[PDB]
Amino acid sequence: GAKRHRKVLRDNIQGITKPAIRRLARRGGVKRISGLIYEETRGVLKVFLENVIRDAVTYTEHAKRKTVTAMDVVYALKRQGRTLYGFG
Amino acid sequence: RDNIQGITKPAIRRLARRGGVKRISGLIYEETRGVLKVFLENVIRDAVTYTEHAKRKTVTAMDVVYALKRQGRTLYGFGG
Amino acid sequence: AKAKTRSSRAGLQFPVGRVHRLLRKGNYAERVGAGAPVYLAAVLEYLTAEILELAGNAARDNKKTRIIPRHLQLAVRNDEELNKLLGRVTIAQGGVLPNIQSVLLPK
Amino acid sequence: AKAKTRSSRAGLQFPVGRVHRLLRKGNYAERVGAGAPVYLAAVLEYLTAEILELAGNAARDNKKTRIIPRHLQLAVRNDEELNKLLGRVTIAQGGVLPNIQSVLLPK
Amino acid sequence: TRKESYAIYVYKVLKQVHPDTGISSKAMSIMNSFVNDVFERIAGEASRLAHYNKRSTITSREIQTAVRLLLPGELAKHAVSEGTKAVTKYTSA
Amino acid sequence: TRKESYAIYVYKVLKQVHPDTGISSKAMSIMNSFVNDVFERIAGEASRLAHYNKRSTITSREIQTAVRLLLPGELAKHAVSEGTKAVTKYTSA
Amino acid sequence: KPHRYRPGTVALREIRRYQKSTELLIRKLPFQRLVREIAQDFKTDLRFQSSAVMALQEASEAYLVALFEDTNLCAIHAKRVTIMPKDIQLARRIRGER
Amino acid sequence: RYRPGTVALREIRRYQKSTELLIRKLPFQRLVREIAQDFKTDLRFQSSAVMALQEASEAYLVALFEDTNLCAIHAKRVTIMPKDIQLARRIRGER
Amino acid sequence: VGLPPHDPESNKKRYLLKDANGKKFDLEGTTKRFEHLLSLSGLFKHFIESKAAKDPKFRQVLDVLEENKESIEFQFRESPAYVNGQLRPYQIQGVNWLVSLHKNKIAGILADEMGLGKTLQTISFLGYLRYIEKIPGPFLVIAPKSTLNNWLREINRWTPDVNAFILQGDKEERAELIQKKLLGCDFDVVIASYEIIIREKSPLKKINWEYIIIDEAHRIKNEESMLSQVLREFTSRNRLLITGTPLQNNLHELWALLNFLLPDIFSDAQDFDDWFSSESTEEDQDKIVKQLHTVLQPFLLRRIKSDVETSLLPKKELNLYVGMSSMQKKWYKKILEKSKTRLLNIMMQLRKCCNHPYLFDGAEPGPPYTTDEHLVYNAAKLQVLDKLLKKLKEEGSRVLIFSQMSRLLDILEDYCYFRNYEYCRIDGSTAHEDRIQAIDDYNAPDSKKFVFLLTTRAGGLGINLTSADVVVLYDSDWNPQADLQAMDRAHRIGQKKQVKVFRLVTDNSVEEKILERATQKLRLDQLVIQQNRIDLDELLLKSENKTKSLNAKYETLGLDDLQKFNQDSAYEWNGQDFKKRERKENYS
DNA sequence: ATCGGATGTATATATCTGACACGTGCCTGGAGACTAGGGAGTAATCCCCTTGGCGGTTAAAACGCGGGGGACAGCGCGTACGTGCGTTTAAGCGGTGCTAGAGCTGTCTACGACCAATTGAGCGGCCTCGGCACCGGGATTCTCGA
DNA sequence: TCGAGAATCCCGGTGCCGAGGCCGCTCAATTGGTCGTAGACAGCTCTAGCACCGCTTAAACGCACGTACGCGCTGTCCCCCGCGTTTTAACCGCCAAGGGGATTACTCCCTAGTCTCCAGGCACGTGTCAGATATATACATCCGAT
Ligand SMILES: Nc1ncnc2c1ncn2[C@@H]1O[C@H](COP(=O)(O)OP(=O)(O)O)[C@@H](O)[C@H]1O
Ligand SMILES: [Mg+2]
Repeated sequence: GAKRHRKVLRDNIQGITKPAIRRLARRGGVKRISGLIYEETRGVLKVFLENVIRDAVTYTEHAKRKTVTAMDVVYALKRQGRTLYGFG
Repeated sequence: RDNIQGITKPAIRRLARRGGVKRISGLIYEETRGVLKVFLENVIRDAVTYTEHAKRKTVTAMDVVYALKRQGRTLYGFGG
Repeated sequence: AKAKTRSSRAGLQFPVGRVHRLLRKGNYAERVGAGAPVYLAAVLEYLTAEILELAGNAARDNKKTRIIPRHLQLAVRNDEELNKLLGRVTIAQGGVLPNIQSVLLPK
Repeated sequence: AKAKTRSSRAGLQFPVGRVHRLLRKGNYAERVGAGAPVYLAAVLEYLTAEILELAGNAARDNKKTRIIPRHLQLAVRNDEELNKLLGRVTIAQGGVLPNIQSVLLPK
Repeated sequence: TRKESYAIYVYKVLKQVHPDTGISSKAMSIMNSFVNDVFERIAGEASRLAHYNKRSTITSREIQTAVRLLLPGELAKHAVSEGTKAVTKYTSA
Repeated sequence: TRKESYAIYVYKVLKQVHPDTGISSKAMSIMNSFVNDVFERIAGEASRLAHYNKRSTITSREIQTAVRLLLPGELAKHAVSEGTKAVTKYTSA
Repeated sequence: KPHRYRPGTVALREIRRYQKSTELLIRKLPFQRLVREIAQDFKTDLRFQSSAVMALQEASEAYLVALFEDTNLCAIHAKRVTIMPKDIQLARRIRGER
Repeated sequence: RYRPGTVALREIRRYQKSTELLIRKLPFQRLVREIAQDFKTDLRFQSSAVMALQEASEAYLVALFEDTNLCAIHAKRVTIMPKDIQLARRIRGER
Repeated sequence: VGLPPHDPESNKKRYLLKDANGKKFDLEGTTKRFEHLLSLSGLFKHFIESKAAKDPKFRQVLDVLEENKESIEFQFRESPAYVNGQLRPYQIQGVNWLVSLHKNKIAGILADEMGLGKTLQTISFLGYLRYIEKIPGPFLVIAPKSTLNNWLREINRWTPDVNAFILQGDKEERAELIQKKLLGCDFDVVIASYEIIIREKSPLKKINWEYIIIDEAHRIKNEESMLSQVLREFTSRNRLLITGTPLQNNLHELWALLNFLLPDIFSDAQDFDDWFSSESTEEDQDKIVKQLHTVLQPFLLRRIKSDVETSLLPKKELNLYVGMSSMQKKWYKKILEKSKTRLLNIMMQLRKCCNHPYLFDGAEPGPPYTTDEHLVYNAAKLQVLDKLLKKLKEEGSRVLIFSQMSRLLDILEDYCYFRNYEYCRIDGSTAHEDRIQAIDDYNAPDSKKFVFLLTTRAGGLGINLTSADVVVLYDSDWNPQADLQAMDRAHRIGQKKQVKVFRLVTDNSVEEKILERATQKLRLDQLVIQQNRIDLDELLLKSENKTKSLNAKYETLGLDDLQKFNQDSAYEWNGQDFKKRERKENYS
């Protein structure tokens, strides 16, 4: 019938699917996984990204740019003590 | 004789309580001694290096402050 | 004319000539702007005011009229943002924030 | 007169002129001694040679004649003091050292 | 011999906030060391921030960005407000 | 424009240690980052060492102390030995 | 009857697979959507490179893998082989970012 | 006679409330000089250096025992055992 | 007739490329073709003076061609004897042209108008190549997936004898086809698709391809198209390109297609580019045009319907310069000036509001959400749409609506349900069986579907809508041919009634900007390729004037300024110059 | 269950006593005034890379199921830990004895900065082929109910 | 209760695409002059750091009882896994556009650098009061008997 109000599902953090959590877990080395690790993991990942992206955007602001370039992200990760080799 | 045994049983007990610990195994004392020894060796090595550079032969508090800062654990107070 | 301090023009309390001198003879860059010492002095003063306000609160809460290191360390640890700023900082002669694990309490 | 590189006199393989320039236009200090770039270039070259040798050994163990970031991480994480040096470092496209906890192995 | 210190300035601010409160000496040293530590943190971040942009001057913008990067939460908000206010009042005179 | 790099020098060292070997591009980028990072750590620590002692120059002793502070264990002594060798050879030109 | 592996074997085969490979484990577009959606907050109208997003994904996956290793150690330490949220809270609280 | 587990909590209050040092002075100073005896012989210490060392040692061990306590509780216990130190220290990041 | 059979053993000595490394510059063929080239016209040397300074080998190439400085072909002017049918004259003319290119050791793009039966020309020509030239195979064909079946349906229609198959299906069935037939060498012509070609490179390289046909040639424009990259490895004798119309928007396109045909003439881009835009001053631009005509005349074949067969009421178009509704005004302001929306890439955002504001977040009030007059009440394009739609309905003309964004198609779905019309939608996400059923139901001789929606990008496929007579288009496209084929969908061979295009246009919005750019590109195409051969009435009258003004403006402008494409910022819109804290109560 | 008992803790008061807030004089560092020069601002240009949309292949994710093994609760037991009392030994404080070790002035003088020149080392852009990835097939091996 | 079956390592042939080699062009490293000034060195003073005795006082050591808790066993049941089926949505290929990122040139304002001058801050006394400590009291809490 009257249909113009199409919405989006799996908003954006549900995009980190259950099997991706499992794959990361296996590379971590775990064998059995409970049912409530998925929500907890999505929470922790979202927090980590918030911090790093905030610093990257600050660097981008300062240089008067408008593109978050890779070297900004490297700088932001470095500022948190998570140095990343391989991107400059 | 046995300098690290100078870290008595009750002193470790006091530290454990100030950490919030109620009951203690009998084997904690030896491992606490080991952990303390490793921490001290790291810090003292870096402090001695710093005093080597300046040609002195005394380790002033400010050198220890620098060494701790380098280890990743600042110490407000003594320094500055 | 008579000398009128840069601090007074700023209206701050922390020095600006001293901050200028340090920023210059500290090898941070080749040239130090004119406004930078003003900004930095204001920020340092603001942080000091926060720490001292909270610490004095705590000191009054113990019927004492002097911030001692225990009060500084207690005020710092009670707050969340200061506790995050000074996360890896051990304040000498501070102590541990009182805390008991609930499971340990008798029943 | 003929121009003779400072690297050749030192005998190293990294550039001493470039290290000199970077030490100078880097605001580390306002004077850079003549013999500092030499000594620094030697240290950098030693560390490079060490990690590259370990990486090449790993590559040959994997029956390859190139070095890929996986071999770099195998070399770094298999060694002990090199692992401490690159403690907080993430090597992109590295991978993980194979490791399964003993408790999880079947009986 | 001259050991420079932020003793008198800290004490001015303390008299400003808690007018009838003192401060010990160990507390004073801790506060001075705190001021120096945060000073070098901000200055070093501003230095690196200038070098990244191939820039050869420590303006007030670099100080502001270093404040935004080190201070967490609304410490950042209030501190940038304070700095902007002071620099404006300065330039006006 | 003109991006400086350590790619050629890393290749010369690699041909010295493992003559019949190569290196991919990503590995070279990683090695370049590693070299800049280690240079930055050593130079920053030597800068701080000079400042701590009122010196104004970064001599060889500052680099040696910094490398003895950063590198752990066996690496420290081996690198110190080889740097000292190179300096003597260069100064006895 | 059909061949059906006993519970536990396939998990170990997967652990071997993923500790020996080296690719990425989270899909690209879902992660990029997440990054841009997060970054809408701090500054509107931002545009990213591609290397920026790849660097973010590298750091993210490395962080999560290390967290899961510490989680597994905690779970084993309690006489279990199953990881539950309490393990993750404990791991992060110990690490120092509660 | 107090039931077991009573005096422990009052100890915890006593010590989580105070600020002093807990390790004796001379045993720690002897330990410091003995450890330093290896890196260079014939070495002197200014006393403030030893006080700094003791403050750092105290704080490190206290935080270590908090994390040990959390690990013990997480395994449904109130007794701390060496496996708890090892777990806490490996998780923290020095193994 | 007169050929060896499909003995796979016999074929394997011809299909497979035995010398897996054997590949040389082919100096003799290069010289022969380039000599004939210079013979017919002389400017072609302009390539060699440059590429010879570029090439040490073209030193001696130029030398060899420079020391020196069956008259009538088989005018096959009949319906081919072996093809079981009849050919209308220009078909035979194209066949003769293809043969003539074959003889001169070159080949040319076929670029005739759609519906002219180009693939019939291609099948006839390949059959000529087989029966008369005693060469059975092989050949390769690349087509859009949709027409994969048509190629075979006509291969097995005119020339039944030849063998062909498709690499249709997923990995296992394609793989067994590979191993059985393809590497078994049991064919004469293959039929793959773009995706297949990119996905079956390793086997398809192993064949001494005789030609490489390509339906819908214009897919090869970006010379870094990985499809193009792949096709530069298939060793072949010559090539062939079929496209309804080349030279879509830029001129660099035709150089790309030429690279595909003859990479040993058009081998460099700088010469083409500079020779073309080689008159900054504008007195010799007509001479440049005549030069380009005398350049591309041999290679390219182009035909028009409007001259090969009439019986086609030509079409007519109107560009209804509609105004802007009120909330459209406010939303345009909000977008231009200004809550996660990611307003960046705004020229798309403007095309959203400029068609319907409801496309945004909650422009329509609610919840609750209700379908009523408030839809058309405040969307100017939709207002005039309803008006003209009623006028058509009382006359009773089936209507086809095209759009760029399917969200507007959904809005139209809602509005159509509101107005008691039976609609039919074939969007990009529709399933194939649903697609064919929908188009058949609309094409049923007794159909009540007043409206047939579809996006313009999806409209270029082999779908046939000769049934209707109005093809109203909301928004003009960036590529004028992109929607021109869409308009052609209803004007193909078979439509009798006049087609009545209604490309809707807004005023003062970016719509005029986009329309101007599209007109520039269309004029460029026309110049380069033509010479080779509230009330509806008041708005109608107002709009049929400014459109005349615009076409008059672009009717004669310099080639230079025609391609300059001034970056007139749309950021004017009547004037615009943009684009304490918590304290603990007690510390006891 | 409650209560009375015993123990430990929070509270009010007097005393000191050692550190803090104050006052002074001196000097060195900050402010006023001025000049020169070069860094950064601001225009203006080019084209590289980003932004959104679309379509087709194909693998991954979502879903439901059947079943077993592991997470959790309950019981017993026995053992190691806590509490409290008695003993003893070491920390801490003080005092003897000495000298080297670390912080101020004044003079060179070698060495690092600056400047001109000029050449060669290094960087970018363009090749070609060999090392790696892909694939197919075969023997090996580990798992799991008989 | 070993034989069936599914996953794995090895070998082999082939394709392909990224590393390595060559070649020109430019700018930054080397030569080579000069010359200032950091710092190295040798006076100075002053004061904090190094193997022995005596004494007080409490914290560490040692020990016995009991008890509650850590550990092991059993059962239970229900959550999580392995698997087969179906949907869906990455991923690659693609189209369009313009922003804005990086570059260049020129002027001027701002900043370093010098001179001059004086006042803010720093070290040296100094008095008195905020907090520590001891005492006695009130009260809050624990714990075993009834
Ligand atoms: N004998 C004939 N002569 C000319 N044209 C024909 C003949 N038979 C069929 N055709 C038409 O020629 C068309 C060939 O396909 P065409 O529509 O030209 O493909 P495209 O759309 O790619 O140009 C067929 O669709 C068919 O309608
Ligand atoms: Mg076709």
